[PDB]
Parts: sequence; structure tokens; C-alpha cells
Amino acid sequence: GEIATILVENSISVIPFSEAQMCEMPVNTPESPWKVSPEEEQKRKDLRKSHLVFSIDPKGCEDVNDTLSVRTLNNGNLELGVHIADVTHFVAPNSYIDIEARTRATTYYLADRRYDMLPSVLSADLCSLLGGVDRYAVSIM
Amino acid sequence: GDHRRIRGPEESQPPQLYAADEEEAPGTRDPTRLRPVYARAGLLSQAKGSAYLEAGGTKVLCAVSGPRQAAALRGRLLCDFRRAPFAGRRRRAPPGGCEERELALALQEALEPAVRLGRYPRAQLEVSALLLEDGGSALAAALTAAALALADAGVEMYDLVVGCGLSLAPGPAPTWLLDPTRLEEERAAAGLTVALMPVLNQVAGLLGSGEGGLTESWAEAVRLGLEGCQRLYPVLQQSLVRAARRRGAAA
Amino acid sequence: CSLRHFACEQNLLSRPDGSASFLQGDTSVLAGVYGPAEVKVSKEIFNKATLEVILRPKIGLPGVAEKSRERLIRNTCEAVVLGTLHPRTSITVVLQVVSDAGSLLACCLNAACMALVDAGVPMRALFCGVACALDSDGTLVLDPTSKQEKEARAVLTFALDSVERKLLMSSTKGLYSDTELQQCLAAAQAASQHVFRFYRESLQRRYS
Amino acid sequence: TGSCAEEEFHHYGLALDKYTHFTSPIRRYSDIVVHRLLMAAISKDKKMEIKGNLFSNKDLEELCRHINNR
Amino acid sequence: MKETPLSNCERRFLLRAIEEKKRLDGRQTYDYRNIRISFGTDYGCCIVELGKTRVLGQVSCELVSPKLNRATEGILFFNLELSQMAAPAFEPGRQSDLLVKLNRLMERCLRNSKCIDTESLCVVAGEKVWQIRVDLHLLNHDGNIIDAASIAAIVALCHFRRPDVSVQGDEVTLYTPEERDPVPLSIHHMPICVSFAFFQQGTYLLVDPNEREERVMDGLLVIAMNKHREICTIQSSGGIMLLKDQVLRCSKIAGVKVAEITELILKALENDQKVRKEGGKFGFAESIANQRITAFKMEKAPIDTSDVEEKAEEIIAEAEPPSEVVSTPVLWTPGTAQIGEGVENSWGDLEDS
Repeated sequence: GEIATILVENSISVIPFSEAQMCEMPVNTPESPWKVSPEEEQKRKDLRKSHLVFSIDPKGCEDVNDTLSVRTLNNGNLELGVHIADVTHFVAPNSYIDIEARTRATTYYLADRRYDMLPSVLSADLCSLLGGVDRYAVSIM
Repeated sequence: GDHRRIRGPEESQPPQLYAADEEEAPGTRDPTRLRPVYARAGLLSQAKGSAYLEAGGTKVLCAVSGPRQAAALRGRLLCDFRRAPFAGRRRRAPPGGCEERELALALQEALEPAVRLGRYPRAQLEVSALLLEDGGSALAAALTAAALALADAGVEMYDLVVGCGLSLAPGPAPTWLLDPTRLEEERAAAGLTVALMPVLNQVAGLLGSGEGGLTESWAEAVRLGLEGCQRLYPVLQQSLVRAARRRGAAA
Repeated sequence: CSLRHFACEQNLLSRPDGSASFLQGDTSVLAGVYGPAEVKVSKEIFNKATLEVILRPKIGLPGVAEKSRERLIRNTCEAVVLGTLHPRTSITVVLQVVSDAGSLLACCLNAACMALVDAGVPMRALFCGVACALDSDGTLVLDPTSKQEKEARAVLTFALDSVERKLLMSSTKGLYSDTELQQCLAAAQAASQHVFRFYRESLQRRYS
Repeated sequence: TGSCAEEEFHHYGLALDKYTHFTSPIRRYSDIVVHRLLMAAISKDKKMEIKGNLFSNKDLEELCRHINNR
Repeated sequence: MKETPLSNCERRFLLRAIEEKKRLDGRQTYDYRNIRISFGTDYGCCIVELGKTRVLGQVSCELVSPKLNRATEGILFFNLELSQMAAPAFEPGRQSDLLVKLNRLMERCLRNSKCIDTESLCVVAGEKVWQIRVDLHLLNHDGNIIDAASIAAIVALCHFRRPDVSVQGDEVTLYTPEERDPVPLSIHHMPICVSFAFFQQGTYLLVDPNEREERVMDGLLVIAMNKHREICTIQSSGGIMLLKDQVLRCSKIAGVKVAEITELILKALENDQKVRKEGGKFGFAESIANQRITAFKMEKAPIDTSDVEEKAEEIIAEAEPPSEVVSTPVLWTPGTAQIGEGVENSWGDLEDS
């Protein structure tokens, strides 16, 4: 009852989404999971072999943002780069996920649980840097 | 609302109640004149008897159906009065009205003193009258027309029924007028309608209500109503003659 | 073009003489028929029977529209019922709408045909119901749904005989030209050949 | 931005002169703005055009006041 | 038309049975005929079958302005109706002394028990609020119309789901199942009717009687009592003259029976919700028994829409064009014109004078 009061009073929604707000999902099905269409592999510039990416992350970090990488080149100097996840492909302009995000401006945190801005598997498998599967990103360098 | 009609708006205020043109002034006339009247008999083809009466601004159509099955030793006389919605200042509810039933009864208690129902045992007659336009005295037309229809339909009656109408001026020296119109009827204080048999010299129906309380004005209103019913007779005399000449010549 | 999911059930109710529920997709209609029985003397006719059809909606009370759509069904059953074999009696057909999802009149005609056949009434030929709904451009769709019906500019429904596939009933919504009226009539004539196969397969299985 | 003067662009508390976040497009809303804009920049510095508009002055100011509230 | 008459052998047969305490269809005194529920696809729609009776319930809501006085609640229509197909006798305007007692039973039970929460069905006050309107139909008459009608109304009301709105400041907005998820209702309790019949001047009683047992009975006692232990209506009627221990026995019986019936209803609604949430197929279609001769299934079929163009083209091409005698209009005087064979003279005049 107290948690419910804190939600209602502080203007935060606890309603899961509707059919047409749900249905517009990336299909991470076992019979056909997600894997990059090769023309976008052309159009991008892979680094999954020639450079190391890892991350420290807080206990319970089911959803990573922060990544970096520093190596040495064929000369001896130290190239610096910070790599942030490029989640812009699943929120199209004037969408329903985009109006939704425009409404819920900031993710609210109370100290038991989080509250996903997105539906609860769109990012909480498909956006989090886990495992060693492929993941669109943006690496400044 | 109604499950046997087309439903529109729940409420509808006519623009007369918003009409910004103030009520005008009727005028004056001679109270010893009658509006010219044209009468035609045998209009409808599928009706046993019919007549159409038009005089000035009044339009009434009457048709008579023949005797049907079902004071016996005598036949009934069913009646039905109904006026067109597109008549008068405002619209009227199709389902009915107390005014229509009162005028239907004022018709029923006036056309039965003419026909002899002691010739139609266990039968009945149905009379339907319709007013297409209200432009003056109405009850003086629903009586003449429903009697003409009966006479052209071959039912036996003792005599005809001829109606008239009157109204009382609202001035400081009121005087009764003959054949009033809506401009002379909505500004009046009282009205009178008489139903006279012209040959038998017997009054068939009487109706009057208003602000005239001296029992010397009503004597003239009654007797000028009688003069009107004796002056409208010749036109109805030649109308049935022409109607019978044409019906017989049609064979 | 493709007819949607079809289903039918027979002998549901125990009180009437013959019952038949016919649902085509999501919409559904239930019907029952009482055989030739006594009729009021004030409505009886010699050398012929008298047909009575009543339809009940789910929301509201029946009005002018539902009786106007009762006349079509009665004047459609009047052309296929041999009343001369049963004079001074009455045959009544009642259709009940259980669910609505689009193309209700065609499913009601099919329900009436299956209820009369189950009830054991002398018939001259079976009849079917096919509804067409051409879109804003001219793409014909058969047995449409209320989703397509709202945007479409014209919806047509036809009732077809089961012998030479002539036209019995025609109720049209929307404005159109004659060329696509001809092409939707031809589409209905092509569509009824499968419904009549459903009739034949259902009755051949029933008497197994 | 240019809705205000230079003096109102600084990040004095951190001794910078401009500071925003870009490390969280997921749990915030100004960061998806920044994502759209940075990707528009990397896609526009090829001498072509990015069909489909991005924002306007009033839109951005009502969004930033909304985000301050939230 | 009327209903088949009752012989003098059936009365004797039912009464020797009832004296001996054995009934036709095998069920003992304190038993119900088993029940079978079926749910539609859109919310607030169900089909209940008690024994061989059928009732169709369907709830539906709509937004109106809330009269004058009671500015902070909503209204709740009801309209029972008896379908000509329920039984031969039912006739649209010739059974007007059962409809009244039935509508009354239903309305007093459902609206005076105060189980539906009509408090929280407002949007503004003095302005638009939701007006629900329940609707039941009787499909097949086999006795005990009111138990089935009550169970049907209960399930239909406990399966509805409203639309939903956003109200803040002084501004309205109306959503849709894609913009916002439909919302359930709030139901305090579940008042469920029970009926008893008395036989040969109260000496015997039988629970849940059918239509033949209904024609050999004196009078009826109905006892509507919601869950927990709370009675909500009773209505003795017919031809009965009752004792005082018997009312209490009846109350016990209704308590037990409503307990069992509420078990069944709750279980069925839970199972239905589980099915709807798993993601399987539901609806009136996937209820037809397949182990039965009168059901058949066919997936979709393009029939052949390859030829219609050609047929239509040849039909249009193969028929006689419009002809070309064009008619002329005649003018008498502005206002009236005539077309056709016409009339000889300009107009009639002094034809008979």
C-alpha cells in the first residue's frame, strides 16, 4: 500500500502496455532470433576481432551502458575510446514507443526494483552487453 | 423515442420563437363579406366517395370509405380527423393530439344528425378528413367537405351540413366578423362556428368559447352564422349537380 | 479473395422441431423453426400458407431497419417454399443474432436455409448468402469483415439459388457502376459452389 | 542553445564550458535526442540531406522543462 | 397457437413418483442439473446451459449525462426478454404477466443487493458518466428460467471490461484497446437465486424442477442469497401456504447450493482467464463438439477468382445500347409542366358551365 501511494503521488505509471504498443517489438524468438543483416555489416565497421571490449558494472547490472577500450597501435601510443549503445533503431520518430518515452521522461528508481523505460525484454535482453553476442553500438574513438 | 419511425434530434425549438420580426398589424375590412369558395366532388378514384374543398387560405381533403363489417338495428359512424404537419406556424407531432380528438368529436356530433343510420344494420361508415393548410376558419371546412363527400358517395341522408365561422374583434367596441383568417383569428377574443341544415332549418352543431359575456352578442353571432350557412348553399348546390352530371355522363 | 472460417451446429434446442446455429468466422446466428401448425383465422389464407419472420438484435430493440430486413428474408423464403402442399396452416422462420463480425445478412440467410432444411419443410431449391465489399479503388473482397467494411465505399449482398445460380435477393450499400456490379455478381456465383458443397457434405455425413 | 547567451552555456561546477550526458539513451530522454542529433551529424557530413525534421525551438524548450519537472 | 395440453396420466405418473421420492431423469431431491458455460470473443458475453435451458447474457456500456440529482453515480438499465423460440407459447405481447415478475425478480436482486460498485463509474459530475445496460435472452425453455438467468447475468457482469479515460485538469480524452488496455469492474458480492417447488400441499419439495414437474406443482419459492451467509431476496408465489420451519430449511438449502454454485463459477472464470492469457484460441467457434455428427470444419478457400473480368466484359458488350427517342416537356404556366401523351386542350375551362 505504501509503495502504491508513492507511485500514485509522485506521478509514475505502473501500467504495462497495450497490444499495438506491445506488438511493435523486435522478434527475439528461439526459432528465429536477431542477427545482423549483412548490408548493415557492410555499411558499419566491425571491431569484434581486432580490439578488446569489456565492462565493470554494479552488482545486479542486468542492463549495461558504460563501455570503453584503450589499446596500443603499431607505433606505441594509446588510442582512447568510449563506446555507448546505439539504441535508435527500435524507436522510430512519431512512433508509439517514442510518444511513450516522451511521456515517461525519466526512469524512476525505488530501492527494491528498477522501472524499465521500454517493454521488459526489448532492452532486458536485446540492448544489454552480456554474453558475447552481437550488439549495435556507437564507438567514439 | 418511437420504434416505428425515424429518430432525429431529441429536442428542436422552431425559429419562430427566435423570429426577431415583431408581430404585425392585421388591418380592417367589411364584416359582411365571404371569401369566394370553389368546390369539387369526386376527386379521388380509389375511394368510394371523396371531395376537396379550398377557399382562400384553407385546404382540406375529405374521402369516404364504404360500409364495412362490424344500437344495432343501426350502424355506427366512425370518424377520424387529422391535419397535415406542414400547416400553421409550427410543426405538429405525428402521433396525435388532444386538439385533433376534440375536433374529431365536434365533427362526429355534427354529421350523424344528417345521415339516417336506420338503414345500415350491423354496418359502419368511416370518414377521414385531412387539412393541407390552415388559413382561416377550419371547422367551417371539415363539416362542409365531409358532408359533400357523403353526398357524392351515395349514402342516404336527410339533408346536407353547411358550416361557417366567426370571431370577435379585440377593440373597445367589439364586433363579430364573418370568415376570419389567421391574421384575424389569433388576435381575436372569441370564436363561433355553426352547423345549419339549410332546408330543414335545424342547427346541427354549435361550439364557442371566449371573452364575450353578454347574452345579446351571441344572438347576432348565431344568426349571422345562419345567414352564412344559407349563403354558402348555392355553390354546393351547383357542385353536386356538376358532380352527378359528370358521373352519369361517364357511363 | 478467400472465404473465412465456417462452422455450423444442428439440433441444439429440444423444444423446437428443428434448430441450426450457423457461424461464419466470428459472427454467428442461431435459428429454429416450428413446423406447419395452426394459424389465427384472421390471418389464414386458403390454398397457401403464411410466413412469419422475426429477427432479434443484441443491442437495443428492433426498429424500422430490422423489420425492413425481415421483409427481404420473408420474400426470399416465399419463392422457395411450396405452400400449396400445406394450406390453412402457418410456417414461421425466426433468426437470432448471437454475434456480429461483418456480413450478417448472408449468414442469416444461410442460417434460415439450414433451419428450414433441418425442420423438414418441402423446398424447391436451396439458397445461399454471399456479400461483396469493393474497396476505394476497386479491389473486390468476398465475405468481408467490419474492419474492411468501415473504409470501403460500397458493400453488396446477394442471395443465389442452388440449381442454375440465379439471383433471388439483392441488398446494396454504397454507390458504384454496373461493371463491378456484374463482376461481384460473377464472384458470388463462383463463391456459392463451395457453400453448396458444405451443405451436401453436412447432410451426407448427418445420415451416416 | 542559441535561445540564450554564451554566459548561460557553462558548466562551472565541473570547470567545463559545455557538459551533457550521452551514456544513457535507454533510461532518459535527452539522450535519445542526443542520439538522433549525433547520428544526423555523422550522416549529414557526407553532403546529402536527412529527410524528416528533428525539432524546433518551442518543442525543445517544452521538452526540457518537462524533463526538469520529471 | 398454444401448447400441447397436459393429460391425466402424466399427472398421476409424476405424483406416484414424487410420493415414492424418485424422479424421471434420475437426480435425487437435493441436486442440480449440471452446468456448462461458454465465453464469446468480445468481453461481456457468455452462454450458460443449466440442464437443457439456455440463456445468453451480454453487457454493454455507454456514456450519457447523469439526470438531475445523484450527480456522482451511474445508472444501470435492465431488460429481460422472452424469445418466441424458448417455447411455443411465448408471443410478443401475450405473456405480459410473467415478464413483469421476472424483470422484477432480476432487478430487485441485482440492484438492491448493492454488489456492483456504481460509485466509481463517473468521469465528471454533472457531466458525462458511464451508463451500463445488461441484456439477457432466453433461448430454450426447460424449466427454472430464473436460476439460469441469474447465473448468466452474474457471469456476464463479472466478465465485462470497460473502456478507459484520462482526466486531469479540466480536459477529457477517450482511449481504445490499442491506446490503453480495457479495465475490469468492481464486484462486492455475487447474489445467486435458488428456487424450490412444493408438491401436494407442502408435504414434499424438489430442488431445481423442470417444466413437466412445473405443471404438476402448487407454488414456487425463490430464495436469492449472495456468497458468505447473507440472504438477499425471497419471493414465495404460485398457490402455496407455507410453514416456518420450512423457510429455515430452505434457507439452509440455498446456502449450501449457492456455495457449490459459486465454487463452479469461480473455477470456470479462472480457467477462462488462464486460457485467454496463455495465448490459445478462444471464442464461440472453438466450442463446437467435434466428436459429434453435426459439426464440420474447413480452412479458408480462394474459389477461383480468375474469370470475372471476362464474363462482365462480354455481358456489358453483348446487350442493346440505350435507345434515342427523347421526349419533350410541355409548359403550361411557370410551376407546372407535363410529359407523356399530353392533354388535348391548353387547360379545362367552362367544361360544365
